[PDB]
Amino acid sequence: MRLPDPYTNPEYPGLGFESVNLVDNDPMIRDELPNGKVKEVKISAQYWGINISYPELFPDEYAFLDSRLLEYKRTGDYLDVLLPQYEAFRVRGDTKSVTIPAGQKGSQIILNTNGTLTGQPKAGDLFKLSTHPKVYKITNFSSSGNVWNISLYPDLFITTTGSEKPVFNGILFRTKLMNGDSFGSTLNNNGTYSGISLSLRESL
Amino acid sequence: MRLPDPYTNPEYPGLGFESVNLVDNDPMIRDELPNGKVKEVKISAQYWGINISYPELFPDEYAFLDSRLLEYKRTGDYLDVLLPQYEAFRVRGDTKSVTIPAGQKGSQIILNTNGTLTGQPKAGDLFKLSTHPKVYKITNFSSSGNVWNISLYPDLFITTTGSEKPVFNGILFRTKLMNGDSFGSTLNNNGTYSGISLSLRESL
Amino acid sequence: MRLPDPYTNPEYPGLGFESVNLVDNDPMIRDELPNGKVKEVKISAQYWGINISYPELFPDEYAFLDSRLLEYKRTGDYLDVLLPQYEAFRVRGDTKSVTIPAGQKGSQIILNTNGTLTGQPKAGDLFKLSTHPKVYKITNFSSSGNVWNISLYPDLFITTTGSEKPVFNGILFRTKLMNGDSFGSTLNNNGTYSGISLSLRESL
Amino acid sequence: MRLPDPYTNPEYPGLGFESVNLVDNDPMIRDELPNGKVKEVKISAQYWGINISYPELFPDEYAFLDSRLLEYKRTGDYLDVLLPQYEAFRVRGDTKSVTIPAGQKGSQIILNTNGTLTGQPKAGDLFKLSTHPKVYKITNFSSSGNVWNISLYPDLFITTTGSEKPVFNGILFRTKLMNGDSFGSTLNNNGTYSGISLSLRESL
Amino acid sequence: MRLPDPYTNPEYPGLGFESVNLVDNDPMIRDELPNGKVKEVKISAQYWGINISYPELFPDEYAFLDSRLLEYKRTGDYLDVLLPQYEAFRVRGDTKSVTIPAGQKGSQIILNTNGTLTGQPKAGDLFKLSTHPKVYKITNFSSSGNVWNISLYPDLFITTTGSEKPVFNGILFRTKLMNGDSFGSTLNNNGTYSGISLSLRESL
Amino acid sequence: MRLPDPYTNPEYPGLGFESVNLVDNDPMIRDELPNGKVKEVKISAQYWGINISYPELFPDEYAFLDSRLLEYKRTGDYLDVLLPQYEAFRVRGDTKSVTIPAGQKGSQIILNTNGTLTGQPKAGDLFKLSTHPKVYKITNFSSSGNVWNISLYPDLFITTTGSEKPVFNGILFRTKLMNGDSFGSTLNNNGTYSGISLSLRESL
Amino acid sequence: ASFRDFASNNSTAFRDAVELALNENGTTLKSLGNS
Amino acid sequence: ASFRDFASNNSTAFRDAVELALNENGTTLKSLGNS
Amino acid sequence: ASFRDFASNNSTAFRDAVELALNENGTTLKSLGNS
Amino acid sequence: MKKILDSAKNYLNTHDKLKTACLIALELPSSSGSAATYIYLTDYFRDVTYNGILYRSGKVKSISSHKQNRQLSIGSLSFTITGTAEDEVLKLVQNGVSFLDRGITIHQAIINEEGNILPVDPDTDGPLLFFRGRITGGGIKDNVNTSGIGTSVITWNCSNQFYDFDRVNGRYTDDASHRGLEVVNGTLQPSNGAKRPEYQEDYGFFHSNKS
Amino acid sequence: MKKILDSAKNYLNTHDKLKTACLIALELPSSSGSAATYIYLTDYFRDVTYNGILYRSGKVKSISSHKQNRQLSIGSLSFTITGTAEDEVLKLVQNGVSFLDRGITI
Amino acid sequence: TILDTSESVFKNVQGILESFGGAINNLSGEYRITVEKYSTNPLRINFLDTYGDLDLSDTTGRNKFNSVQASLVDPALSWKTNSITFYNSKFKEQDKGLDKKLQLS
Repeated sequence: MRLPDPYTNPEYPGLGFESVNLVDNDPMIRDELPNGKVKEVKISAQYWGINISYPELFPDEYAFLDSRLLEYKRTGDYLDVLLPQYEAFRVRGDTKSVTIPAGQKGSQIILNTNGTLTGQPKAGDLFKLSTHPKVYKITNFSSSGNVWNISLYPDLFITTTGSEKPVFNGILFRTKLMNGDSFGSTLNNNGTYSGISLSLRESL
Repeated sequence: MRLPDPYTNPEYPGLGFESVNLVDNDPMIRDELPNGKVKEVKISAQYWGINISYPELFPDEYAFLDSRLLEYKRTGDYLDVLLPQYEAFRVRGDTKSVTIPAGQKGSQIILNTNGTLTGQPKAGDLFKLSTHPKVYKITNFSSSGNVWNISLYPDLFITTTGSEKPVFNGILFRTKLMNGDSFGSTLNNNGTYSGISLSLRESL
Repeated sequence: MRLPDPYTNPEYPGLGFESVNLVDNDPMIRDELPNGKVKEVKISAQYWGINISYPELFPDEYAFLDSRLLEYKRTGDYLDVLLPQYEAFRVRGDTKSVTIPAGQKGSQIILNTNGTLTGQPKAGDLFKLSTHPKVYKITNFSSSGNVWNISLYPDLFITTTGSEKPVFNGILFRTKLMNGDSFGSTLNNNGTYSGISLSLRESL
Repeated sequence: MRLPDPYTNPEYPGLGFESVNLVDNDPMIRDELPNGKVKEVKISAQYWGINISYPELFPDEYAFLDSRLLEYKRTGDYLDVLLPQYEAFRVRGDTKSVTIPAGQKGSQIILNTNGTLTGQPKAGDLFKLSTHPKVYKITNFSSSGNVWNISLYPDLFITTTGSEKPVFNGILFRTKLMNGDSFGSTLNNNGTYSGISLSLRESL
Repeated sequence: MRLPDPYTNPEYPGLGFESVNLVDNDPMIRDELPNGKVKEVKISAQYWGINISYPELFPDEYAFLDSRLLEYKRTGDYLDVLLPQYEAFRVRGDTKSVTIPAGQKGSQIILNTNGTLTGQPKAGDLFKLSTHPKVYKITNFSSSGNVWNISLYPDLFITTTGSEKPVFNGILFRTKLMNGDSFGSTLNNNGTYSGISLSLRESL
Repeated sequence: MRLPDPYTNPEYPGLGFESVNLVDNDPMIRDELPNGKVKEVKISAQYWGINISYPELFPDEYAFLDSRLLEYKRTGDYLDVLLPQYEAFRVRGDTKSVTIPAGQKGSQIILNTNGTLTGQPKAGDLFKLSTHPKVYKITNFSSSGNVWNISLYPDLFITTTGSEKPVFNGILFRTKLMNGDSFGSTLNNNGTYSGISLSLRESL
Repeated sequence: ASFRDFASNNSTAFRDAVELALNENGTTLKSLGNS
Repeated sequence: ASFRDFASNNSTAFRDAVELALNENGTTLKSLGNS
Repeated sequence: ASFRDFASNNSTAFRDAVELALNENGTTLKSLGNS
Repeated sequence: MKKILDSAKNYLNTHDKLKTACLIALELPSSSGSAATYIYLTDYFRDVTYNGILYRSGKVKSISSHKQNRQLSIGSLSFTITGTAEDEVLKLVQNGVSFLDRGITIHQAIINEEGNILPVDPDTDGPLLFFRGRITGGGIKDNVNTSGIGTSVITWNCSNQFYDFDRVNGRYTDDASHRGLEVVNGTLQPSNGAKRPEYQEDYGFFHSNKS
Repeated sequence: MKKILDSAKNYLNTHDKLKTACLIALELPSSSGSAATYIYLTDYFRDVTYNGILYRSGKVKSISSHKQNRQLSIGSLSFTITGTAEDEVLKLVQNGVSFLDRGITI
Repeated sequence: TILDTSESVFKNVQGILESFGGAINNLSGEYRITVEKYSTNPLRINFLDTYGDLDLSDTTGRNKFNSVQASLVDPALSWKTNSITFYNSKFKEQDKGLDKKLQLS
């Protein structure tokens, strides 16, 4: 399920994201030895945290947004969040004729584009596999012919089976709405709803 | 009993919500798995919470208000409130001749108007069964002629027994006060009671 | 002993109550079951809390007020506090020919006025018995002939013996000054005393 | 010893209280009974607390002040202060020929001026016995010719032995510093010591 | 690896420290003796701490920056930074022909330029040995012809082996991030990432 | 080692003390009995606490100050702090022909000036012995011929051996820099260093 | 301090916490009824 | 953590709190002097 | 309250704090292995 | 399963705000065993009349929790009086007075809309019993703060009949114990210490020492 | 009842600010039993001379509370030295040294 | 007395005491032996001389008895055990006739 944004629903301009906050949550156990050497240990997973802020909402905008959020809380679905700043179209073509060799469980994807894709991905972009909902950021990219060497920040959450297909454009965050236990919005005497905030967390 | 408001007592326009906060309170056993998956189990019952803020109240209006509140505290019954933003009379007609077939549990509900009601209840509006005092919130609507399919955010607390009648207008929340233990009112030199507010909470 | 107010002492206009705070203190044990039903338990008594604020005080006004407060703390008496907003004279006549049937221990006074009292008390007014110092607020009043049905917020602190006489006008709060353990007032270089506050509690 | 002030050292007008806070400190075993009655027992002795705030002090004035304070800290004696707001010389005459009959305990006191004093000590003024260093506060006064009946807020700490002489003028509080442990003074670029303040406390 | 900055990537002038805080972190076993003497023992190693604050970053500059930071977090190596205030090239020449005699421990160091270097390193400048990654700070300088006597604030972590070469220019701190666990970036409606800051910390 | 001040180094006017804070630290165990008598116990020593604040610092001023502070932290010396407000020259002459009788361990120095010193010390000035680094304040001074009776706030930290020589002018505080464990200064984009504070403590 | 009153209000927890460290080895507090 | 030092400064309170839950039944800690 | 869980996470400290008040007199907790 | 009247089962299920009062009735510690005086007290804000007994208010402050396991143990309860009454203080701190075997009964009463006691217990048609036992202990805790508010709490300790677990009640085979011998003026005369008054002239265990 | 001089009974009643110092005298842990060396220490800010013995300062930090019941028990006391003296550290951590029966008077 | 020297010194001292009262005290430097006694000139403490705190605790249960039974090795017999048992009529008139026995040896 997609969170309402002024792409799908421009008739409600108040539903735009006044300010997004992409939080990097990678819990680690960091210990500082007296000999000046700082040591880290990583066990848990990394999850992208998204915080959405909203302006004053008119009754119709709030009605639409609240209906969507209640539909989410009813069906227990997953809110999809689209960040416009990450929607630069660089890689274009078909992602079905590209092959990813299997057995890749590290933090690096080696894929043979088979000359079917034009353009090259840029570092810091958003990358995602077609069979897993986790979202990756490209930290480095080296192309030697048709084989690409894409480096990802989160260690690969799945081991490639050879059937996965890279996804570069149209990437959505399969988030789950936090702070929904006590979710409310105050209605002022002037008819507009205020104090609406969405603390979302990537529940892959 | 009924909480006084300009609809019941028009002679006191000082009564009436300066701002109402309709919060959603669904307790949940949320657990953040190490693999990134978020698992939440719903066990405790959900309850709407109403935070009412009053404007400058003159001495007679506050006398009426606190007289009613102290009668509430004395006889110990429940305190009904009528949110006015949800009082858009979008469904005309008399709902006695509307039958809800028995044996229905969950969010979905099916009711047959038998060609009596005029008006379509859009998403975001309130809904309440005749017998049970719980107040739901319509999230999606779909009708095939006379039969109406309504999806409610909180699951039906009680399974329909075939006699419950829909209540699309004049919905009252059966609430309980949460500020009773220490409830003070300040009188200014201007002659008005300032900062009167209520933290209500739906019971059952 | 009466707290100095600009009724008895108008020559000291700084002794007026800049803002009063009638606090409803009724401690209760409130427990919220997971099934959405909120349950309360009441054991302790309800006591009216009065908070008085003062403006800058000239030396003579402060001298008078401090002499009265020190007299209170010396004799260990009970400060009487008069609220002007509760001094509307509705019931007039003799309260000695009115009879209150005995054995009334609930939260309701049934009295036969014997036609000796003119007017009728209004809901939200202040009511008090002649043999007990506790102050009651009328939450409801129904008159059927000469017998009156007065409903009070605090449950009757005494069981009527048949000799009590209702008191409607001239009602004072038999308060005891709290925060007297550390009571002080700073004298500024301009000669006026500032920072004087009386936190009073109804010590029946 | 004597705390320096413009009366003792007129050459230093910077000395002198910018604001003095005369707090009342009577510890009490207060208990709030479940029936609404408040019971308080006085056991610990009462003591006046004096909070003195100084204006901008020039270097020489602060040198004199902290020299005197450090002499206090060195020799370890008590530090007397004279509040100037209570220095209204309302009683002329010499009090040596004034006898206080022995065997008097409690707030009340009876003293015979033998036709010597001129002037009536009004309520709110200070009072102190010649022998004991405690400082009382007159709360009510009543005289029948030469004999004076004075009521004091703190009960007489010691029973009169028939030789104690009244002291209606030049009353000094036998106090002890409470800021000694960490007492710092800041020097500005303007050349003045700012924010010098004392938290005194009457001993015995 | 190298932290991006306008020197390495001039096309991104948004990179570059708006304000850098170079803190000194020497843990010590300080003990305050009762006689007034303060005794402190140095045991734990000292480490420079760098707090970098960035100005308004445009989306492409932040993409480059967080791509580099995520590559850091991925490959797990150290993150070198170059403070520009200490980049005053006060010593010309090539330092390969500069010998540091072996067997030197402590703050003092003796190095022979053999008539190669031009320029005097004044106190307060940085210093770093070729082999060890620790960064020192020159506190005093004294030269007798070609031989230079330099005193460094942190004692030489490793004793000179006769091959270490001085590095008076282009000194990089081998640091580790301390904000990695929860690192969020907010995007404004103006189109810039605001309040990007780093809390670095030198490792070893 | 002397802390840089605009006496020795006037070319760096930013090194002046914008505001000093001479803190009197004499820890005591103070107990207040219920009978109103406050009792103190002194065991530990008294140490003068000095807090220095600085304005914005140019690169050269900060370079000089930081070089001096790092030299201090390197050699482990004692910072000497000079307070201009305590540099009034009253006693002039030779302090070598003056004799101090031995065995004086109280809080009072009796010295025979032998007529070799002109002028007289004033109360509140700074006094120090030549064989101990602790700094004393003169709380009282009585001269009877050539023998002086100087009274000091801190009890004599040493027992006079008869060889000590009083020092009245040119007195420095043998301080040790506290808060040096985490010592830093932020450099703003305009080139000036800000946020520099020296919390010094008298480590005799 | 005022810790005595508290501990006196949570005695069973103290007993259990004690018996949980004695069971590490073969000791247990139920062996006092004999004596 | 630093709880050990504290408990070592309040040992008698721990002893009493323990002996207060053993007296619920007939057990008491004064039966260790025999052994 | 939630004090039980905590105490169950610091049991050895409780044991030591107990045995430190019994050693005041001649009692000690190592005399339970017999029984 | 302590059976409850079906009438009370409706009130306890329909009403949410329950007004409950605990009626305490403790025996006065007296120097001698003569007579049996009772102090009747309540936790309610007003006095409550039960079986014609006026349980006066204003003294009791709090009551502890009664816990019972499946292992035999003393059932301890602790109710606290205000401690500033100065009429309850003297009873506790009186000299030469013993309360070794003084009982206490505590009822759990529910008040109706009209202010009466809702009948719950079927046998009595009245309120339930919270605790009935013996008074074993006591104390007062004065706390005089030199600045602020002080507090004083009188706490009475209660338990069942097995409070003294180190108690050996048995008829030891001896004349001195069987007849309760005690020196009165100059002879060992039998007293009321014997378990029965007819044991005073029983010489059965006279020669048990040399047997 | 440990009797106190009537002269001290006046000072302890009239003066409020009392300056108290605890003079510690512990025997040095020595490898052998030969001789008897004593370290004299005090809690006061200046050295205190008692019976010609100079109790040097600057080492002792705190002393515990001495409690005695009516049941026989070991009377435990705990006094702490600074631990950064580096001359008291070596005496405690020295190898082959025993202090099984070394006394202390305070 | 017989002191079985195979016992510990601590337990032997603890057993010598409690036979005549006694409390070895190490306060104020020396070892002081104090026994229970009555005095006509005790030290007078008023509550105003204290620090304000006060805890009263009377555990009449588990500590108050109406009769005593003791035993001893009596050389009148062949060093066998003899039992001393007597009651008190006043202490049983108090306490409402409860039977509580103190056991001693």
